[PDB]
Amino acid sequence: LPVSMTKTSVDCTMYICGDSTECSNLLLQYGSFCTQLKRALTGIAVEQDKNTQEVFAQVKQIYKTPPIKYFGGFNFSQILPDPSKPSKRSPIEDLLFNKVTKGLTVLPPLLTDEMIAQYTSALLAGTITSGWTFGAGPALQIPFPMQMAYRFNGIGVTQNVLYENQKLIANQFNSAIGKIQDSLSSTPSALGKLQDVVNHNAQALNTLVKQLS
Amino acid sequence: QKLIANQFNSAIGKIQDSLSSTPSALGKLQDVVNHNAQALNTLVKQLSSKFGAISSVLNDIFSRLDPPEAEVQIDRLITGRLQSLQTYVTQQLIRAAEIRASANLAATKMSECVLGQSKRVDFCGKGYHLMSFPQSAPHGVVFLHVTYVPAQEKNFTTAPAICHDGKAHFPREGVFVSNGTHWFVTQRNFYEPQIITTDNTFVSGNCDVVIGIVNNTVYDPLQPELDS
Amino acid sequence: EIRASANLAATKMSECVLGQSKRVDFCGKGYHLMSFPQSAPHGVVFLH
Amino acid sequence: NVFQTRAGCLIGAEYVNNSYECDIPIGAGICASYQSIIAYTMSLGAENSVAYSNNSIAIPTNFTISVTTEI
Ligand SMILES: *[C@@H]1O[C@H](CO)[C@@H](O[C@@H]2O[C@H](CO)[C@@H](O)[C@H](O)[C@H]2NC(C)=O)[C@H](O)[C@H]1NC(C)=O
Ligand SMILES: *[C@@H]1O[C@H](CO)[C@@H](O[C@@H]2O[C@H](CO)[C@@H](O)[C@H](O)[C@H]2NC(C)=O)[C@H](O)[C@H]1NC(C)=O
Ligand SMILES: *[C@@H]1O[C@H](CO)[C@@H](O[C@@H]2O[C@H](CO)[C@@H](O)[C@H](O)[C@H]2NC(C)=O)[C@H](O)[C@H]1NC(C)=O
Ligand SMILES: *[C@@H]1O[C@H](CO)[C@@H](O[C@@H]2O[C@H](CO)[C@@H](O)[C@H](O)[C@H]2NC(C)=O)[C@H](O)[C@H]1NC(C)=O
Ligand SMILES: *[C@@H]1O[C@H](CO)[C@@H](O[C@@H]2O[C@H](CO)[C@@H](O)[C@H](O)[C@H]2NC(C)=O)[C@H](O)[C@H]1NC(C)=O
Ligand SMILES: *[C@@H]1O[C@H](CO)[C@@H](O)[C@H](O)[C@H]1NC(C)=O
Repeated sequence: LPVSMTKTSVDCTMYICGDSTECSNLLLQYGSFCTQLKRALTGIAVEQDKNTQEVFAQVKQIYKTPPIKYFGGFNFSQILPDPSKPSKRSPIEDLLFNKVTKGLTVLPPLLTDEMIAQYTSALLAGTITSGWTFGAGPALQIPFPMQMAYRFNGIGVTQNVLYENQKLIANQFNSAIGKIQDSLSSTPSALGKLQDVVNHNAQALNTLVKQLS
Repeated sequence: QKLIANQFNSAIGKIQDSLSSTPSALGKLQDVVNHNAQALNTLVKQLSSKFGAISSVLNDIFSRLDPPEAEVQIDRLITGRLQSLQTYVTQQLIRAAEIRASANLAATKMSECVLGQSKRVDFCGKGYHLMSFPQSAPHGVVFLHVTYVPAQEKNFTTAPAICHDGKAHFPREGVFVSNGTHWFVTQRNFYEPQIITTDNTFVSGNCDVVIGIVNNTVYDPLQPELDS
Repeated sequence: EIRASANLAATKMSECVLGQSKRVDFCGKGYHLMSFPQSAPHGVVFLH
Repeated sequence: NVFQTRAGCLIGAEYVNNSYECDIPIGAGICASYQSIIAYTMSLGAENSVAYSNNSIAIPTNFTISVTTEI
């Protein structure tokens, strides 16, 4: 799911008239079109920043996973952050990053990718260690197999189904996550919903620039 | 009951004080109004622009020039003003679409959170949702979400099941806990110990397959009655 | 359009991740158990 | 009093090693505020490590009836 696009800003007089002073003198009496366009683009930029903040910053705590990463057979190494990498990112999100490629300026986002990765890591640690209680108040730690048993109780299956098939469920989950990793590494168009976003915005700018000719 | 009532009264009092003492909390609605006013003002300013004509007043053009080129000047003025009006209408349409989306969201919230209880997380307030109240406001609606939040958590030792007489007893609705020596069962969101009996636990298989099972006795209410 | 999509993504994060959703097909095909978020260039990827 | 940021060059405010919440957004993780004008790296939130273990649970013992407003 896309969240925010590239924030762009325009210098109205510089784009319209360039370095001709008489052009600016003639321009100043067409009114406040430049002010309107600057206001609209600033509104879009702040809306993009608010969108990112709302979608990601949903927890007021930055939880940290315990050093001993054993969860009753479940393997979360594919989605947990990798300490060795300087970027502090899991293999899946690193694959995602590697899989996606005057008068007009591009403003950088307020939240860098590192802070977004930190929020995602906090959410993962919270939802792994403390179930779903951390989203409704304090964080309540709980063993992971018990959380999965609770989640089966959510869908109308008693816990004895889980507790007597824990190893099989763990193996199936690990195999499924490996298959997802390989599928992401194999299909190029799977990220199209994001890619076209860029492939839209950039080309739009190009067309605008072509209008100078 | 009395404690919950007191907490609710204190909460609504704090809400009233917070709304009274914080002016920025009502920013959203305020913004709406400002935007509209701003737009109108900008439109008026467009009447003060020459748009490249010799003057920005139609009367001056008419009383100063003959029709043959006064019509050219008036053509320029009309096309400029028409472009400005087109821009204003387009901006109004976009803002109206945004307000339509917000109104649809508000209607969904009114239908679900009000007149009902929602299991959706954070859709009707932070924490477990209890109920809600609507209030009107200039060009908007304010929801008071009354919600339930746990506090004063306490550590306990847990086992997935209880092995007794070779049978594995699992909790029916709650969870097994241990205050250090004894084993009880209690519901998930509140602490209320109960004796592990055969009515709140159910038997499923033997105790050789589950991982982490502990040994304990399971009280039976029928045995004392059959003793007499 | 992007803001509407971001609102949808925020709802998905609030429901599928921080809780269990009983809404059919909202958090993946089948009976939903849980989910994980991941970042991506100008977007978020949910593993249901 | 010159600072180099990803967005650009900032003059008139002093960088502070301390971290707070964002007040005026500048960009690239930098936010400025007035307390003199100081620019800093915004703080995501208070870190809270939860003691997770495979045979321990935490059970609430009390509750609170909260009321929130949404406009
Ligand atoms: C969890 O999964 C990871 C990777 O999915 C496992 O790491 C692999 O370990 C084997 C043997 O030690 C190596 O041959 C592979 O190269 C490793 N994979 C990677 C990506 O480095 C790990 O063993 C699994 N189990 C645990 C407990 O972490
Ligand atoms: C349950 O027990 C754990 C550890 O026995 C407690 O975690 C400790 O909390 C204190 C409180 O500040 C910290 O100083 C320690 O560093 C924590 N220990 C670890 C290993 O992280 C936890 O607080 C207990 N639960 C409650 C509700 O008191
Ligand atoms: C765990 O709870 C049990 C049940 O209340 C406690 O056992 C009781 O303790 C009280 C306090 O001394 C005694 O008056 C009762 O006679 C005990 N009942 C039984 C059946 O033993 C137990 O003490 C608690 N654990 C701890 C460490 O205090
Ligand atoms: C729970 O009780 C069972 C039987 O009452 C224990 O199983 C016995 O364990 C001892 C010591 O390992 C063996 O010598 C016996 O042969 C076992 N008997 C049976 C029938 O399995 C079991 O060990 C107890 N649980 C724990 C954690 O000690
Ligand atoms: C649960 O919390 C409530 C309030 O948060 C506690 O009620 C307070 O109790 C103290 C001591 O008895 C009084 O001084 C306060 O006035 C009470 N508050 C209110 C609002 O009446 C209650 O005691 C707590 N429950 C437990 C078991 O500790
Ligand atoms: C449970 O946790 C303890 C310490 O946290 C560890 O020593 C033990 O190996 C774990 N048991 C399993 C079955 O993973």
